[PDB]
Amino acid sequence: ETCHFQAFWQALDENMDLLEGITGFEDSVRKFICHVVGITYQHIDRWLLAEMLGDLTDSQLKMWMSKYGWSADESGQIFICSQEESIKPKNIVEKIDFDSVSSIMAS
Amino acid sequence: QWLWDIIDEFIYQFQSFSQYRCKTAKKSEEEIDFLRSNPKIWNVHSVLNVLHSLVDKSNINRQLEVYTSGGDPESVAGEYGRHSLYKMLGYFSLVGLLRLHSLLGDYYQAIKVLENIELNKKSMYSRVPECQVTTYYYVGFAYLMMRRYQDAIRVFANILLYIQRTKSMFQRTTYKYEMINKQNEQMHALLAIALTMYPMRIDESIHLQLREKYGDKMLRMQKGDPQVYEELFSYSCPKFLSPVVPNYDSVHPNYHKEPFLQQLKVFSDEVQQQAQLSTIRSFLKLYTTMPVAKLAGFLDLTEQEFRIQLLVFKHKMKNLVWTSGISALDGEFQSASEVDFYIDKDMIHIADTKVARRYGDFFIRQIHKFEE
Amino acid sequence: RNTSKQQQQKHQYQQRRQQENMQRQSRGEPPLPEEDLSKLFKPPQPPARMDSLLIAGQINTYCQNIKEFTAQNLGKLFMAQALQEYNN
Amino acid sequence: YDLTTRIAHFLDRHLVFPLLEFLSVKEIYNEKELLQGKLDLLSDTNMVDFAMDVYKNLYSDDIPHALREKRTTVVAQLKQLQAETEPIVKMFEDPETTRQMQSTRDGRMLFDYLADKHGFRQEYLDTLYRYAKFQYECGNYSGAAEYLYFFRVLVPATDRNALSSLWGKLASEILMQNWDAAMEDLTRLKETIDNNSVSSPLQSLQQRTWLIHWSLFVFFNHPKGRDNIIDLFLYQPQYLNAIQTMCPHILRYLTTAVITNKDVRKRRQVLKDLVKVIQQESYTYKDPITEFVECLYVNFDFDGAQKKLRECESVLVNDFFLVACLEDFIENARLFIFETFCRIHQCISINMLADKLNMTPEEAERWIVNLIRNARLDAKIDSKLGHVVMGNNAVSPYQQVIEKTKSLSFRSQMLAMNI
Amino acid sequence: RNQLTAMSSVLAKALEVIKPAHILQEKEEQHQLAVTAYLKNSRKEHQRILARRQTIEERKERLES
Amino acid sequence: YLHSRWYQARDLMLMSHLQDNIQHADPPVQILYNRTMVQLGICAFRQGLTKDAHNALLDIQSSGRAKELLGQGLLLRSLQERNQEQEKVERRRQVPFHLHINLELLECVYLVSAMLLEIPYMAAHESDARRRMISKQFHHQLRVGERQPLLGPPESMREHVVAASKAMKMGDWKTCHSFIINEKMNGKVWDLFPEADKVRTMLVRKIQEESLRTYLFTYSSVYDSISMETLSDMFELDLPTVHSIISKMIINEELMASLDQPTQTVVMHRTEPTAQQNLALQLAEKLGSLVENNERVFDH
Repeated sequence: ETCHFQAFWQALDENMDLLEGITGFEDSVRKFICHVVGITYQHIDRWLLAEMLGDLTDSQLKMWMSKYGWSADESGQIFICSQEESIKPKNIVEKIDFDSVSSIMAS
Repeated sequence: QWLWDIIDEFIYQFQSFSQYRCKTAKKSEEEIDFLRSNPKIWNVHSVLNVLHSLVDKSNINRQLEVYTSGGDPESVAGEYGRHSLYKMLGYFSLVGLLRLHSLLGDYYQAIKVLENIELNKKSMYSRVPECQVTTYYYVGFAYLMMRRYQDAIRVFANILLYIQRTKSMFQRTTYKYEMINKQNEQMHALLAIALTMYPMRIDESIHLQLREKYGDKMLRMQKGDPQVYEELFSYSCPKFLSPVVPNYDSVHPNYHKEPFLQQLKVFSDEVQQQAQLSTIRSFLKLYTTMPVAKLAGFLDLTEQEFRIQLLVFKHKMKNLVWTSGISALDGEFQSASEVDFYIDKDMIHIADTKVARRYGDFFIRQIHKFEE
Repeated sequence: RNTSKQQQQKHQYQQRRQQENMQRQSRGEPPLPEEDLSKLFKPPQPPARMDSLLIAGQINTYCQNIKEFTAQNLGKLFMAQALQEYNN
Repeated sequence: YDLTTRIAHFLDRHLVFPLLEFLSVKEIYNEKELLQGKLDLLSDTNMVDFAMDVYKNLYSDDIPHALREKRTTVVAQLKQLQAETEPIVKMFEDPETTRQMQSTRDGRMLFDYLADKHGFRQEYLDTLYRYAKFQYECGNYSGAAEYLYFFRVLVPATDRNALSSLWGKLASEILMQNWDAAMEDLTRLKETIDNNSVSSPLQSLQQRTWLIHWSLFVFFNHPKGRDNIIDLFLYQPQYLNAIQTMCPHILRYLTTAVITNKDVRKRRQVLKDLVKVIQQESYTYKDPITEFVECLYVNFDFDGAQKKLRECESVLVNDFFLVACLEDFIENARLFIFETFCRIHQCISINMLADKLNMTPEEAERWIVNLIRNARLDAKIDSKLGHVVMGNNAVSPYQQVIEKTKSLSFRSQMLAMNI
Repeated sequence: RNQLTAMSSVLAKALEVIKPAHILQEKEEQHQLAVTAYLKNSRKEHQRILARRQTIEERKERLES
Repeated sequence: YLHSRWYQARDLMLMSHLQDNIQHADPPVQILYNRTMVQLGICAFRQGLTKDAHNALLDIQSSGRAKELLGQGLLLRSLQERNQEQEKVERRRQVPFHLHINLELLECVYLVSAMLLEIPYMAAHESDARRRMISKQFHHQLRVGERQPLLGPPESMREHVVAASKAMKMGDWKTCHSFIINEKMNGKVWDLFPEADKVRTMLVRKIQEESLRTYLFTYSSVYDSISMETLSDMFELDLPTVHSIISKMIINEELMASLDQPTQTVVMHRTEPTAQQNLALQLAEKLGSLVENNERVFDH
């Protein structure tokens, strides 16, 4: 909840039976981490993505990276979202007030 | 003696009224159209349903504090009274909304929130102003419990401002009007602490000498306090659950205490986590774009000694507050800074000044109609 | 506003001090008058109801509100026409 | 002011035990040396501060004064003079006098323990009165005076003897460094000045000066003493008129003790009611280092001011006076002038601050970030020109007027619609 | 300035149409026919209105006085 | 005040507190109070402090009876001045000609001091900072010469003040200096004190400061931005004085103007014609709510 994924991976009881028996827990936790990355990073480092998702080797890292369609980028990053895409401010680009305001002010 | 005994007298009346209500009101149009045609007053019916909910809630809290495990009140209220009144037809008028408003207010106090998707979808009747205010009061608390600060503040602002075009009159507010207004204010202040810098939209609902007082507290809380959080927590938890009434302090009972201890923990852990995020949200986005030295000055601001700065900076950024691009090659961190705007409220104010003059024109003309 | 304040300072402010004083004096003398009680209360020039100024005032403020309304109506349609011509 | 007309006939005819003479022909920082001389006379000889006076610049002439009192500690003054090699041949008073004092303490000490043990009310007062002469005659014997003043203090002629005893215990234990006793009599003195005594002109003035002497030097919580002294007798920067006022120095400490313990909102009143009142107008043209701080602040200069304040730091860091909070004063002087400057500013280059104060531009940037971090400055920082830019030009005042005018009147009409 | 955009938009379009436009001339010839149709009926009513109005004028003199 | 230094006169007056004494100390001591009060205002003017000079003559210049104090009273000149039999005692107490003060000079000192304060004050207020008007101050004394449609060249002392007010309203500072300085050499009124050039220099600087002040108040109605070199050269002033004038104006009327002292540039953008009408209407509406709530406090 406080987004300390690296601390979560380092503090998890590996041999607990109950953790194994939750069908699809492992993909679901990584999907949450990838969702936080996909909203909030335009580009991410390759080591940084592996660090966040719990020590994924570059074979496993593809099974996560290509699961969200994410591209390779130069020296030596991963492309997640464009800078133009992750802005789009709803505020200020407004003042359509006049047709509504003139109608209620008409008489 | 006396106080508990009055609760039983009310329970005996409410159970008897429920037995009558469960019995008649699926056939009795003979009883009902005799009630529709004969009188020349109507407002009493709205008052009795609201008054019963307030008295029942006052009665339930006292029983629940004294008997803290395994006793009747929640099930007997839930299964028989609240579910039967929820599941039968609404009397034609806003009476079905009034029964739903108690059910929602009981559901809110038992913290069993989810069913608002069902409740809203069955509430397709016209929101005549009082039933708008009641609906907004519960919806603002539901958004607050959902942790939707942006949505909760708009709903709370409407009922705190109180310009909802209510016309009551006939004691319907009632007996807690001041307390209900402060209950909205208290949550609105908590929401303002989370959201500010961005509003710009507190001036409508909270008058300046309270914008001043919560502003001192908000700036101090995100710089050092402890005591503002302690003050904010102690006033707020008192108003968050809406328990209506306490009992009476003494050495001998535990009971109420077990009550209070459960309430304090549940609000504490969530508000503590949210308060830490509010402090992270404190530092201004002074420029969009940071090369390594500016990032290092942000790390120095963030934490020191030494070990582990950048690691916790990843977590602090990814709580919600920073959406950004990184270049490994150029060494530059690239972010946006969020923006907001003003001269919004005035467009609403021009409509309601027109209503305010018109309501006064109506009042003088209504008085004048008695001296014709 | 000055006319209303002048009548208020005669209606309320004089009478308030006269009752303040009359309550201090206490206000009934049994063997003979009542000399200063007889002196107390005589009308100032407005004791109430300067309607000849007030009603004529209100008719003029109503005329002023009509001028505000016609000026606002001119502004509503000028703003609409100015916005309508530019954006195509 | 009433008490000022009391001063007006008298004209600096103060009663001080050293009379007028203080350590002559002094070199460095003459206003500080002049201040030390008026303070030495008004504190009835300091003593301790003589060593401080010599430490800043080498003077021989404490020896001067230091030879002429014995009740600091006879052995200490005798060792001070024989270290110098002053060939006095006049040290014969003390073995006779001290031997009478030894017989006097022990022949009081036997009664001391009997009077405590018996507890008899006449006997305790008689033993106290028999004591009171001795502790007035020699307080060196300091703890013996403190034991006596712990209990009763008062003797038949109450006011003069109690008030002189409080000043003497406060003065002795400030010199001996017993702070708790000094803190006790700082407190006991400000309680005692209410009633008062006859209050013949000079007495009230000497009481004001004694309050300044204990409050001035800073040991523990002196900002509370700053609060107690200013609103006591109603807000003055020097507390005397009649042109010769020069204490000089208290306003410097007082301003810092507002700035580091309170909001500066608040320095607007200090500027009118302490700085521009005629007692400070008299003091300012007797202290150019104080004058530069106030005159640069009230005229809002950007680059004559900051250099002159940095020039003043160089003199102030070589002030050997007791004050405790020295760099606290200097650092918040740098912040307060910057905060005053930034109130109406458009821009500041980070470099142009740095060259001016002799600091590195990154240190200057992080210092400006600390103003922003504390909310002592609204800003944006340009990342690529290295300039901090301010913008508080507040477009649209109308709404916050509209808030108040229609909230009161509309709800007042709603209150009317019920009878 | 105030009203100028509306006035210039109406006046330029009106000048362009009024100065030489055949559709406006055709509208006017149709309008002139309608005016003549009204006027040709109106002369019949003027004759009748003379008798009504002379009767009214004489007895308005006496009734109002 | 006259032969020593103006701190000592202020110190001694603020020590002494003789208000209670002058009531109970007879007409000759009251005449001495008036003699010293005139001299305190003249010495305040000789140090250039316009407020202190204006306040020190306030008791005198709110009184129409100053002519009587010097024995120059007539037995009809309002309606009260009687009887002659008492006046025979009064004219045998007040006063030798060599002990006179000139009242006509005193009026000029008070009016020039008030004019320098109140012309920026009216210019700031009626360009829409209107919030502190004082009913019966310099405006009233100006009013009797302001409303004269026939008043062109002056011969009289009051006509000079009206001419100086006409110059100060236009704002040409060299023109304002010329009217005040030349006509007081021509009238034998500069000659009187060997501090004449010191006082002229002080008045010259006050006219330079308050002409710059009125220039900024009027032209902030159109100014987006202002360079500070032009202000220094055009008002014939040093940059410390110009920075000092502008910063105090922004800081103590609390103006939303961004001053750059390093780049010598002021940015503001306060415009407008409509905004001024909006502020005037909002003041008029505020005086509606204030009266609306005054009527309630009369009622209850």
